Amino acid sequence: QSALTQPASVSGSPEQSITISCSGTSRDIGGYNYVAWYQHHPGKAPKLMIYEVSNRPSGVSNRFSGSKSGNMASLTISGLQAEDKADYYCTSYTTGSTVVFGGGTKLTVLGQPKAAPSVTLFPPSSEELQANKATLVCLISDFYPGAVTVAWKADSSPVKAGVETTTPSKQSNNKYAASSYLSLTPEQWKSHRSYSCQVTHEGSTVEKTVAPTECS
Amino acid sequence: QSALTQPASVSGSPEQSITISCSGTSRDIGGYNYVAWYQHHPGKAPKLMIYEVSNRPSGVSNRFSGSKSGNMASLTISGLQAEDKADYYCTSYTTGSTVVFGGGTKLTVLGQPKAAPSVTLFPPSSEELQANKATLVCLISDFYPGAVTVAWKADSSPVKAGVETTTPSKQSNNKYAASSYLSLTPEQWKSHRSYSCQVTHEGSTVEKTVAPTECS
Amino acid sequence: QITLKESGPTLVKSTQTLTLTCTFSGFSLSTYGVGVGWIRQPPGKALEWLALIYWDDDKRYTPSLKSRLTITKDTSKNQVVLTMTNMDPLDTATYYCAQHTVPTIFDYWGQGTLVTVSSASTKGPSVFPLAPSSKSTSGGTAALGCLVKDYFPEPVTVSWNSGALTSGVHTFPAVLQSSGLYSLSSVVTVPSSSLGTQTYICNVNHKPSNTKVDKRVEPKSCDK
Amino acid sequence: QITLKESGPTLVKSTQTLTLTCTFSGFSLSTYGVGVGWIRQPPGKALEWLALIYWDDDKRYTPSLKSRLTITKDTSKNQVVLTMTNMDPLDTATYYCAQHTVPTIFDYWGQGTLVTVSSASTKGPSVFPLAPSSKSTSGGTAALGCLVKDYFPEPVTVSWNSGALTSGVHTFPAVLQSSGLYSLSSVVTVPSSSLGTQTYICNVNHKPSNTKVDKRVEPKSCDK
Amino acid sequence: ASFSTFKCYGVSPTKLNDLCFTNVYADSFVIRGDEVRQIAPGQTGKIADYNYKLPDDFTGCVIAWNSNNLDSKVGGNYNYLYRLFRKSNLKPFERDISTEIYQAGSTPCNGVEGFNCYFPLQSYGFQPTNGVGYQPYRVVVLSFELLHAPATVCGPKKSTNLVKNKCVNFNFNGLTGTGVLTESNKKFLPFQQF
Amino acid sequence: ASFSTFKCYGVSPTKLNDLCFTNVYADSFVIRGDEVRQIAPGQTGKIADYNYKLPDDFTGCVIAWNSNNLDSKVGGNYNYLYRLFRKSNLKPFERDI
Repeated sequence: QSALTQPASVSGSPEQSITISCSGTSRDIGGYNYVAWYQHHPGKAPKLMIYEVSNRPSGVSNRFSGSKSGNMASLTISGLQAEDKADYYCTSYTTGSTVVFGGGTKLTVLGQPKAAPSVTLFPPSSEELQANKATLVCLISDFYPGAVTVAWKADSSPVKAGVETTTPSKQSNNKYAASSYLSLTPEQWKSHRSYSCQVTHEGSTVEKTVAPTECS
Repeated sequence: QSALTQPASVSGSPEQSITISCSGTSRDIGGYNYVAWYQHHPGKAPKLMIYEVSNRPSGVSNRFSGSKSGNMASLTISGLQAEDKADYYCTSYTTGSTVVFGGGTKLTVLGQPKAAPSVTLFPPSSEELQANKATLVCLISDFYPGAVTVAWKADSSPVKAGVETTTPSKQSNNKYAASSYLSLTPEQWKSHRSYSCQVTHEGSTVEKTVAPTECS
Repeated sequence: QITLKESGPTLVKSTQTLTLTCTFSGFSLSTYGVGVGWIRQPPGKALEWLALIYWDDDKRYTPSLKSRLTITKDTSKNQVVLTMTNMDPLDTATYYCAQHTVPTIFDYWGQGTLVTVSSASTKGPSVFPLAPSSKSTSGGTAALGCLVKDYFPEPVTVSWNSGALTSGVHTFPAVLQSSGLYSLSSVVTVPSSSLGTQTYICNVNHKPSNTKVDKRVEPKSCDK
Repeated sequence: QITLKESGPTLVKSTQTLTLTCTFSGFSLSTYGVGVGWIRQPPGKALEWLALIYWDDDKRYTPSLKSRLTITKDTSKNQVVLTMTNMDPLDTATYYCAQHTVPTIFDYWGQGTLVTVSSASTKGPSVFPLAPSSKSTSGGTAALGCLVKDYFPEPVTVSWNSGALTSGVHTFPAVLQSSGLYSLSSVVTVPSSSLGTQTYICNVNHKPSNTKVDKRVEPKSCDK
Repeated sequence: ASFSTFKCYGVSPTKLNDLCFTNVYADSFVIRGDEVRQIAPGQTGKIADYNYKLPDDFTGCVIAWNSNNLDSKVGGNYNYLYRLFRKSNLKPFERDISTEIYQAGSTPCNGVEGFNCYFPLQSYGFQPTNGVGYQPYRVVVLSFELLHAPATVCGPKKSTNLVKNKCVNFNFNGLTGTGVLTESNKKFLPFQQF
Repeated sequence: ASFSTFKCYGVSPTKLNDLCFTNVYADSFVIRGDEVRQIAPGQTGKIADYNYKLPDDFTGCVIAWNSNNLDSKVGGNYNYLYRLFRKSNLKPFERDI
């Protein structure tokens, strides 16, 4: 591992306290100092929060704190406010002469009530097949908070080629939505026995399935 | 782990300076001052270039310098002459009764403007199944410099056994081509769903994949 | 001047034993702090130390092959003999004998010698065609290849259409499959407008068995 | 208050040489422990550090791009110049300069600059339908889609039935294709029984190319 | 709470707060952690023999601290160099800045580097992730100097009132004793003290 | 051959087998090797000044032996502490918590 670890997102009740967890190896984190956390208001330039392990920052609030785990790190942010809504990052100095970031992080304040996601799946169209193409479309909408995980399955086995996903955004009705596609040739779609799209959010998981035999 | 590590390749314009890294572990270079660097032209024998961590045997041009700061050695060469196209092995002792060598580094000075490979894939032919054998061919053409890495996946999961490759071969085009072969039997090839070959060159990555259902 | 030289059989029968007799001149092995050692490089892989014998008839080997090797000196002959048992194709490589003295680990190396482990006699090749599964040639050309497999020993002469075409022709050296045979393939580039319309024949001969063979190569559709 | 900004054109040509200026005020760069560095960020991915220069002119670079990066400086000008060679479409990203002093890595960033590598010229849109599979729905309503593609540069205007309908009209953000041309989609929500019974059309307008396209959108059953 | 090493030769740090001295020199340099021990009188080592030497009768103090945050760079620092080869061990408090090539064998350098003919200075290469054994340390050595002259280095202690006609213990500008102090007609040399 | 340093002050180890004493106080602790020299009468240093001070009239032995294989951890052992500051210097054979 040369890139540190971070989770998909995070959120809690207002005025709460909660820890963002960052992970790696003793080769770069825990066994070495100089770990750093970062905050990122979307559209704006990130600002430093923790610089070595758990030090109070240069010029901002002390609700944040670090951890000195032998391999882990924890940014314990307390007192969630509407301002705090933003992304997060974990960075450190590599064993070699290079600096690496993390995998990113999202943080929201659970402003609106938690909502399960509506998921739909659409199979290839006749015109698409006529164009020597077959794209299965998975659509997600009407959910919150806006952090999702998506995956595709074929014959009860993982499928990784031809899968594409897009970032969630805000809809007019103040919910969030997302889209994903699975591209295959007409023969691959027709030949197999089933396909499925799975969505995970708030711990809940939903799945939708199609098959050429059903489309027959 | 009982071996060092080296970069796949490096380059630079003539009369330039470039460094080659050599990373070990705690028990390979635990502050030991017994790193050695050998140049290696194909055909001719290796010629010791650095012998303690920086000392130069009589005869070798003073260009080479060598250096070491942590669990990592570094051969620093100033003034890349056109005649230094070769390999650069790094070696040392070990806490155990052993001398170990690195992975080899392919410096490159005499160069043509960088060009990515062109990759093709070919599946096990039907006649081979008639001969109860199966093979996947991953061919690469027209790339510079002569440095490439090849990996294979089955069911979109990494595989290691039954894979063979070849040295980047110079060709009349003045650029390097290579190939790789993955051996299987018809039963394993048919039972599994997909097979993918991925080529890494100059950081960039290319990939291709085939499946038995393509026979139809 | 100081110069080493390796010698030994260029081929071996698998599971038999391999003996190398490295020789040297310009230095006396009886000197203090001077011992001769072996390093073998499997083709296209990293190096691998093998064994090492010091001035005072003191021998040492890498752990992973301790039970395998055995080294012997003779200052009277000025020769170092390295004997290893039960060879194998995985152990095919180019061997180097080199003088050694800390800290100049392996200061002077010899030219080295290739050595291979095969358990089969001459065998004709199996030849396969290789063409795209479709006419998709957005790059303006199509690559068509010939595969040669399960043949021994080298070399093999390859040609396309009675040698008419030589531009855009790429060939690879033989590769030693663990089975102990050799395989390779070559590719020619043809215009994307010549797919199927223009005939293409690939011919190959394996002189040890004078197996003059040919095969037509053509892409095949997926309408099946 | 440490002020930092950038300058230079946002549009770039592939294979040309990129040139950017970064301006600063409120401090001098000759001071010890103070440098200026660069970092770029493609959409959706993590940032990508490029290079940096210390007060003492001891320039430094990341290994992966050393052949390409170049940085020029002068304190009297109060700005720095960053240049790159052999632009590639994948370089399309947002750049940012900053002040560097370990361990507060890039304590103060600038506003950055959007940069795109593309040799494509002005082009109009192409419209296709994205209707569902069948002339039926589950929850009494369903979406009819319209896809715009191959339009350059952004943006492009869309509508339905020449503005005669507003039932659940949506238009998602566009995506830049690999070729450098854009693509987006629009949707209109209608009841299930409406399919094959009420006319629905999608209209697209592109002022830069002065192009206008229309496309009737009604599902065609795939049962055939 | 920032000094890793604080040693004293010829004087105790605890009582140093109330001593008077003629002069004190401060010698500042940057060395790696393991080289702190080399900074001492009678010690042997590369730094002790080629860079810094202290006399056997040295009287002073040595202070060291970690200076990575200010004297390191991401890609390594080569602006700090130390001598590695010396013709002869330096005399105490001797500074050498000669760049002349050094001969480690029989071949004469003749002012040009070569086989066994190398530059006498070697860089350090400080990196942020560099190990503690090689992490840069800023080191200051305070050498004290006392003479048969009035002492100009004084402590911060506040003077006391002149208890005159009583038995006291007194300290005037470092001259200490016990007695009773009274005025007199004694007309003194108008330039020096006692 | 199991002890790196065996230094006797005020008595010779060789003759110690032929001597009698009222009582023996065996003190035990762990420090880094570089600071081992600080455990000796008439020595000035943080360890001796604030943690373990031996008297000028000391008469005994000091035995220091490496314990890397027994007091080290991959992630870093921190079970061993030591005082770093104090109001005043520590008197001989004194302990504070």
